[PDB]
Amino acid sequence: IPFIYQYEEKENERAAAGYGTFGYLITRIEETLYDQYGVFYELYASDDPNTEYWELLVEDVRSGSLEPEHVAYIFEKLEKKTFAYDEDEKEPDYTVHKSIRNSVYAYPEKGVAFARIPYFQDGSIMSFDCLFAVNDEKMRAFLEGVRPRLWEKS
Amino acid sequence: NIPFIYQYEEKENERAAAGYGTFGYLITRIEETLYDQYGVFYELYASDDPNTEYWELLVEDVRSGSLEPEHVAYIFEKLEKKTFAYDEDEKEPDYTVHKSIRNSVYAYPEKGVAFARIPYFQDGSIMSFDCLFAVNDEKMRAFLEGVRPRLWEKS
Amino acid sequence: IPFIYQYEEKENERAAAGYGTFGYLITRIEETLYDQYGVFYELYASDDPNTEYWELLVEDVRSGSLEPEHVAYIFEKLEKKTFAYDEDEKEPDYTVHKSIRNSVYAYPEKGVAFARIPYFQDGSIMSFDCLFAVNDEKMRAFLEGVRPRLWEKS
Amino acid sequence: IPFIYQYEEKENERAAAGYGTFGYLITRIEETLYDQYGVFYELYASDDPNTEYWELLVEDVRSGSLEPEHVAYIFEKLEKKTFAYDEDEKEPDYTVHKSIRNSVYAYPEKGVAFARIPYFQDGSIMSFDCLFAVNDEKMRAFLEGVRPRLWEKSK
Amino acid sequence: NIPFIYQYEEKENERAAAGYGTFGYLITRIEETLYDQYGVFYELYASDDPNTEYWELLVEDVRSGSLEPEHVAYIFEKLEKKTFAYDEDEKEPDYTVHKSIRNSVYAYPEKGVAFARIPYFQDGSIMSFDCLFAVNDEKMRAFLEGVRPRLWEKSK
Amino acid sequence: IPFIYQYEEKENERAAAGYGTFGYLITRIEETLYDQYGVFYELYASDDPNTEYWELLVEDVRSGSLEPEHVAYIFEKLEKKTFAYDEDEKEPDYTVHKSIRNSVYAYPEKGVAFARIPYFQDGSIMSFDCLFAVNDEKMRAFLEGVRPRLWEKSK
Amino acid sequence: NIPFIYQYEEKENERAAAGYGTFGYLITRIEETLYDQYGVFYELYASDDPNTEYWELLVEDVRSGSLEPEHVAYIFEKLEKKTFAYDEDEKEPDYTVHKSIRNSVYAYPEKGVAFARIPYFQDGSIMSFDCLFAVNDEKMRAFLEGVRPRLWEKS
Amino acid sequence: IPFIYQYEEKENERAAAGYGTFGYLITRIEETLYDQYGVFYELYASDDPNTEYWELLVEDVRSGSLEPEHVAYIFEKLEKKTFAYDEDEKEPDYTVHKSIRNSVYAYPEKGVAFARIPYFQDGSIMSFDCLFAVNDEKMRAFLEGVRPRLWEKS
Amino acid sequence: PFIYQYEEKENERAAAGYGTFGYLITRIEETLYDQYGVFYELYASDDPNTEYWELLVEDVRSGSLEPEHVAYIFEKLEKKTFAYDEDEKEPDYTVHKSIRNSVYAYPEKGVAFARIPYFQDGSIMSFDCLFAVNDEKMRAFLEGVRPRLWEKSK
Amino acid sequence: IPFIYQYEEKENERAAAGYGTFGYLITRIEETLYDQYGVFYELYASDDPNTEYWELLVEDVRSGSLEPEHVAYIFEKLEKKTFAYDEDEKEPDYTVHKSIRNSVYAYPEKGVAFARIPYFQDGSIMSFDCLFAVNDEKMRAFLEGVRPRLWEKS
Amino acid sequence: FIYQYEEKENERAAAGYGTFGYLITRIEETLYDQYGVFYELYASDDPNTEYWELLVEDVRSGSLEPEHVAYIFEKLEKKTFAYDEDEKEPDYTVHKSIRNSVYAYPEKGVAFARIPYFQDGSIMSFDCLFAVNDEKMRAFLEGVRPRLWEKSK
Amino acid sequence: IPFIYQYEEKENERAAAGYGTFGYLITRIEETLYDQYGVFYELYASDDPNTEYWELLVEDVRSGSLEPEHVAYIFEKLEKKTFAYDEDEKEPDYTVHKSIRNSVYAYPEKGVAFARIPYFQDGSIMSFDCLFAVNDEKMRAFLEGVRPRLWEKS
Repeated sequence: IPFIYQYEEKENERAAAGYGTFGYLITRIEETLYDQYGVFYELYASDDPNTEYWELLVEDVRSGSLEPEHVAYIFEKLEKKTFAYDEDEKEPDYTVHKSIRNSVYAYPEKGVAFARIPYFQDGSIMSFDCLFAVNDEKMRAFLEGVRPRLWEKS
Repeated sequence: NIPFIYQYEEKENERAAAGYGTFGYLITRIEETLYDQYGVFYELYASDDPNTEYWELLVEDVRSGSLEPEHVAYIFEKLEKKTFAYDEDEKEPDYTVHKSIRNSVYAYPEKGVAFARIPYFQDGSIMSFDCLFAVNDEKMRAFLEGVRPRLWEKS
Repeated sequence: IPFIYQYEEKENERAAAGYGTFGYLITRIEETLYDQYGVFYELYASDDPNTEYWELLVEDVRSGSLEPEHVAYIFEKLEKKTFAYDEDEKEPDYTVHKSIRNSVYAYPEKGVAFARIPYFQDGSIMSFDCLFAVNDEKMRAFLEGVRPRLWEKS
Repeated sequence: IPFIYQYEEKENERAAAGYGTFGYLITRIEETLYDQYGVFYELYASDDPNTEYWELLVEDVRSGSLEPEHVAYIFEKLEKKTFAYDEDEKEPDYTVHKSIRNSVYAYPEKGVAFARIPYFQDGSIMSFDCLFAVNDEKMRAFLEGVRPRLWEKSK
Repeated sequence: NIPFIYQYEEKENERAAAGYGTFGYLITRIEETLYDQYGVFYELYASDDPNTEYWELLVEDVRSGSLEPEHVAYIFEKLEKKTFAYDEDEKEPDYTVHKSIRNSVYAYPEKGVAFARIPYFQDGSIMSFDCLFAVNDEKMRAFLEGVRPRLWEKSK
Repeated sequence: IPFIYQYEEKENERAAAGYGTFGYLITRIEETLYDQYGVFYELYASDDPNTEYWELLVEDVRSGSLEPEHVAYIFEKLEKKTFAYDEDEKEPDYTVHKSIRNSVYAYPEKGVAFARIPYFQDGSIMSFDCLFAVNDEKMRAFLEGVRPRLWEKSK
Repeated sequence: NIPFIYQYEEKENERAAAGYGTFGYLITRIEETLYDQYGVFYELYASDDPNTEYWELLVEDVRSGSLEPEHVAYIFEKLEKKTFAYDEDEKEPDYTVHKSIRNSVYAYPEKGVAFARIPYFQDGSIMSFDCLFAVNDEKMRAFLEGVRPRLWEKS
Repeated sequence: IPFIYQYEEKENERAAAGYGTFGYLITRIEETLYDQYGVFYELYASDDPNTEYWELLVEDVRSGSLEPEHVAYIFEKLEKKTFAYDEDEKEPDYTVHKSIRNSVYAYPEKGVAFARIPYFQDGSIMSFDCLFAVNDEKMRAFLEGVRPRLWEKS
Repeated sequence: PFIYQYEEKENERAAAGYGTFGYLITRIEETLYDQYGVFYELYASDDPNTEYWELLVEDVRSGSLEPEHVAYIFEKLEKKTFAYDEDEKEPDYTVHKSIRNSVYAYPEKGVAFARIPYFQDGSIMSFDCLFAVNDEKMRAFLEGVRPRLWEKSK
Repeated sequence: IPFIYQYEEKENERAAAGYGTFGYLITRIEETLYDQYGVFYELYASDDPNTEYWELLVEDVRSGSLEPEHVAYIFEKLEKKTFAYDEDEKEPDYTVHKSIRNSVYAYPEKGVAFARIPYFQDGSIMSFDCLFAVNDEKMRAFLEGVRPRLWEKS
Repeated sequence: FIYQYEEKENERAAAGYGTFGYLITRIEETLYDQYGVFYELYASDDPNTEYWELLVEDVRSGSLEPEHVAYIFEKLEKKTFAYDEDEKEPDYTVHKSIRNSVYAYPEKGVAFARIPYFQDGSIMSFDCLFAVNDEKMRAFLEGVRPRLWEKSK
Repeated sequence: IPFIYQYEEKENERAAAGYGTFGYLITRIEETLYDQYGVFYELYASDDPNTEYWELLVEDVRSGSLEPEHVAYIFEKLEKKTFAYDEDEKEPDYTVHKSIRNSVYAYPEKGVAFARIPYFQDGSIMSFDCLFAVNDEKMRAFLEGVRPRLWEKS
């Protein structure tokens, strides 16, 4: 019945750790997706653990494919463009494309969107891999369509 | 009278427990919300649950549209609200889309138990506390006793 | 002769980190023990690495023994009760008892008190194992009794 | 559907952690190059994992080349010169050149700029390798020239 | 005349060195208090002593009730003021309950040496700066000379 | 074309972590070296990975040589003296000298100043190995003289 | 016709695989022993079973004196013929002496299956193969189906 | 001019380690494939570190596909059939299939043969992954056809 | 048919280590019969349990007449030993009979112990074997371990 | 002064282990190159730890280059062909080329020969990297042209 | 019983015990012939280090205390040195080899032998300890720690 | 009092494994050194854990220094020459010299000989670093001069 801890918290201490940044960014990404397309997008994965559709996004931006449509940049002074030169790679590639990290990339055809949101920690720049969809059935179309898109490339 | 080197009297602002502000806010609000929906008082039985089996079963039931799981509420407004089962690691393919487990307050009402995967940002990466709630101890004991046969049912 | 560093101390910046939380809890534990048991309890192990008599406490709370007495809860909105179910157990235990973490237990006859103080750091919630006692010889009697109690119960 | 969390995000609490310094530094780098070269460079790499063209940069500055031009120093009281003494190296090179870390170097004809931004983390001093460029074709030519320049260096 | 990217002149509050404020407040008062007990000015000779032998011998002496290690003070009030030496893993335990090594200032007044295992909190757990004090260099060396003589004398 | 994050960052957010102490300390170490030696000194390594000439310093202070000279102590209440005992070594060294950490040591003839700045990561007492010099040829002459000095120590 | 460096030609002994002789002798003799006891042909299906569930079912059945499993024979003469279930770690001290699992062949003649945990010497400590047998796969499929219902009643 | 070690050794210690076992098995598999299909086969991969086309053979024999054909069993007293029950997967997969290990399987029209040869070492029984083919032309098509079926199956 | 068609000679049928193990176990059983008149049999071949093995070394160290020293396994290996553990602050100078390379027996309890030395790796390790007259003598002995552990503790 | 070990090591026991096989293969390889190139080749690396000139060889055979010439196969029943497929690699390659393992290759103008001698250890199949050269100048010339060759493909 | 192969007497041989038995028998035989008393094994691979260090230092300091009895292997090292590159203060004393040698403290009734063996090629050493009677062994172990204290002074 | 082990070893069974080849190599190296320098060399380090003077041997051989003199080669078909190429080192040496491994060298004035005997174990070529000398005083002088040489070269 008695409680050792009787400290009265200030309301600011009830704030979550970092949810303000994530919230403002998610709100503005959804808002801008609507600004361009007029649709109500929604978050579906916070730190996406799946790589196949993300490597597919990378390939589609590199090849200058039609519908992988850059929407906006997350942070202004982080990288706006990037290259694909890996010194380890046996045969180098020199494609200079727009940045995957720090950019919002929407497939409006498949009603889906992707985000690679930077954040600073441990003396390095790290990436939140977020996934967006205006409605469930379109997301369900994209996830179904991932393996077909691979089969054509294969 | 033996003396003390550290003669500074620490302040009340400096007695604040690290992390308990947000955790207490969220647990109290989950308690209040569960009371508003199911007119009963739930209380914490686990803070971060090392066990996974019944947690797995909650996910499996929400995936298979099972009746007993019920989605009480969402924890964070701008965080995830749905999720998918697609695991590229697994050879077997499933593409089912359901509501989220993380950021979701759930309740088995007949069984008298409640589940929550409270998200939190630590070192950037998103992690979750698996919190388990119950009304009375007999309800929780019945749930734990029935969890292990449900595995037989699935298998 | 001279010194390179020449910055004053407001003494606001002279305060130790973590002692404020530890001091409030330790003092309120000692106070709460006085209100219930009118005698003075003192810290003897801040983070007791000895797991044997802590194991014995948990089994006594499982068994329903009246020897351990639940004096108070440490945090209001942390676990007030727990269970002994673990997947890995070949023979499962379903006993639901009061929590060990977030609780203070005092053996009144032996003059010894246990406090498993929760703390949120990094990955999860973790627990300080603090051990209190009224006088030195009661502590000695408890420790010598530990190992007999260990092999009597088995 | 209501939400469990209801706290009000403040405008000071909406800030990103550590971006204000990285952005400030990057902005001041881009402002410095324009005040000296009349053209707009942009960030094409933040923390650069690639090493080969960075080692060609340090080789150029060590070798008294005029190809990289020192533009500015990032921090005033950090290292402003350096040397190349490794005890494990059997034959020591004692060359004293200008700093690579804490310095911004530029290849004006190639259109590519280099920056090694220092920072303090868990004690030790580390560095972000930043890479700048006027335009994409400037970058593609630089990347295409890295391995050829290495072939000449080995010849 | 080379430009500088970083142009931010800091207020005085943020040139502060983290941790030195607590350490300095502690060291000053340890030296101050060690004057009132033994009337001698004291000085730091090891800030985080990495050697273990003579610190281990301090525990044996306090465990034995030896008259020479004398308890100057406790560092933090609400931390441990006593401790014990039971080891579950040790095949034959020792149940001695003495005064806490951590959180205490102990001084060998004749040898002109003082020991301080200062507590501090890092990553949750409680950790201890082992700080070594002395009055002058010749006494310190004399004590340092005495470690191995004092070490195997006890074995007898 | 547009930007998602649009916080009007306040000027305080432009500060860099750890620089305030480094800038103040490096500036004052420089000021001190001019006052007692009449020459301007500058940083050549902020955290020196090298160990050989740093080890030579401690033997010069341990042997009371003219070669080093104790300019000042960096922190008031940290070690102003130290000792060289190591339990693991069979043959002991009981020499008590002055502190390497918390001290500024200058070779006034060679124009090279050493500083081992202590810092608290809160976790422990760690040290930055800074190296100062007046000019590049004085530095080059020191780096070359290290190994002949080491060969003389061998005899 | 191109050359080959290895013109050496193998003794017929070197054709022999390492370890198969002992494993084959045992499998042959275990089969023959199952053939003489139950008059039917029993054959191998698992050579080192990675599945623990139906093997720990076997242990408890033997421990509980259950009539369901029968003990066909012993692998080795001077190895263990009996055993106990005492685990110092367990707070529940079990003092039951039953026939050994290792060095023993067990069989459920009802279900048309046979169990053999064959002991082998390697690197000092004794280790064991867990080999599974069955008359025909039609019999085995029912047993594999039957594992989960039996594991259920214990739950 | 001189040499320290002057020991003369004839053909008897010129033996390589383990090749005698590998040679006898490889020679007989090739010969047995010749008697069944009339076409000389040859080894192209010894211990195939790749996994995905070997999963195909696993699924084919289990799924009762007539793509594989059982050429022979390698060892007489090792397993001739196996099963797929595993604790991790909630799916029981009680399917009783012919053994992948200890069996030589060949896709005769595709000209590619498989063999998971077994060996006893480290106590545990382990398996080589030898891959046989007749001509380099068919082999190239097989590798290029392996990536389709992974995307086709899903 | 079967790829492998080499017929084993009988020498290849043998098992590594069992020949020595069987010889030693047989002769231990023979030696115990010809001293105590009762047939002993193996109940554990490499006992992982340690509680009653520790009690045996102390009974031998205490000069206790409870355990009876029956035989030595290897002629020229150790026949005496000491417990000097430099790690401990208390050096023990007690010279007791060797646990390793010896066969002990509790005739009343009907249980025997053997620490059989084997030369493998570099160092010398040991098999710890348990023997017993019958099942009930074993069960009674096994249950007496926890009582005797309580006495030595107090 | 005496000697404890009075056993004169027996003649059969004096030979070393592995040199008989290694000596056979090197002697046969050297002889093989003498007929094929009319010059004496000699060993310069017995277990070559270097990777750069070995990774260039496999690319040379892969590319169909005319510089490297196949001399002989080491073991008859091991691989005589292989493929460069790595399912891990994002850049797929399905080339079927001659085997580097089990083969002796030579750069006859450059005066350097390579041999990847296969051996069986602890189950898996492994390789000895052996390098031959006609004279030191040839070796110094090959070594000085390795790194320029590496930057040529990029 | 499943396994019915009857092992030959040669098959019953225990690996390693032949060499260990030969070496132990010869060491004890030499000890008897030189000092007239029967020595016997008290440690076969002594995990302890202190008194072994005492032997090494007694030979390094050329004390007349330990007597060199024998060399175990003819072609292995008969001499050795104490240079350790990692030790800052280097001792260049060249003493006789501890490994490959049998040394005895004849009054103290104790013998030491560091027998070399080759495993994975690399040469390692079995430390073996011998004594005439248990009481002499007790006395030696008793004096071990005071010997360290004396070296400390 | 009894002994369980009742098998009497034969003389072949007494063999210390490895001492035969090691003894042949040491005896032959000693004899060759006697024949070349008319003096008697003797082993002073069996498996030298020290690296400094061996690195100095490598330096002197690389620079053709007159002080080390090649005495013999250990194995006939092993490498007689070697190179000093390391990809890991940014600036590389291409020098081709006589092999340190498989060779016996000797500093004839210092009275100290070096040998690096190769051996084949578990699929790897490894090296016993053996040190030889005529008298202890010359060995002492060499060890004393080690560090001087070390910073003489630098």
